[PDB]
Amino acid sequence: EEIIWESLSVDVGSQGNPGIVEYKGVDTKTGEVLFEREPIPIGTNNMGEFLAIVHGLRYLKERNSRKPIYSDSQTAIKWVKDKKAKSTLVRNEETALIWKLVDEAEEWLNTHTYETPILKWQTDKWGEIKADYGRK
RNA sequence: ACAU
DNA sequence: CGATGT
Ligand SMILES: [K+]
Ligand SMILES: [K+]
Ligand SMILES: [K+]
Ligand SMILES: [Mg+2]
Ligand SMILES: [Mg+2]
Repeated sequence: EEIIWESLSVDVGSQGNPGIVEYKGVDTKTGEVLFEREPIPIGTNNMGEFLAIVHGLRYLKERNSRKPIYSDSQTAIKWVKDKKAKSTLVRNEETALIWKLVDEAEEWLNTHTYETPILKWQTDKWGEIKADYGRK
């Protein structure tokens, strides 16, 4: 319908999928970058999208902000709602870091509360989410 | 099919 | 063209 401009938008970026994963959050209205995660050597698109949302929740909670979060990822929105990231990525030495971060994000969801609405960014109607990396 |  | 997900 109408974009809620008073919001936080998040997105993953990658080099390969699976591959190097990063993410960032921006002010939807202005494009100001509010947070960025240092690249993680191996992860998936969906793990990164999940981590981005959870980080947004933690960022907004620490700041006493009731703004919603936009994500373009149907998968990650569902994983956050379920508090469970149902990733197929093998757990081995190479993927230990991304799985550690995912496990820690689930743990945070299971021990904290929030009212933040997590909303689907309607890419087909609005174009790319404002946190996008411009790599496609 | 749809969403990345 | 390849991949990750519901
Ligand atoms: K997109
Ligand atoms: K991109
Ligand atoms: K598919
Ligand atoms: Mg995205
Ligand atoms: Mg993007």
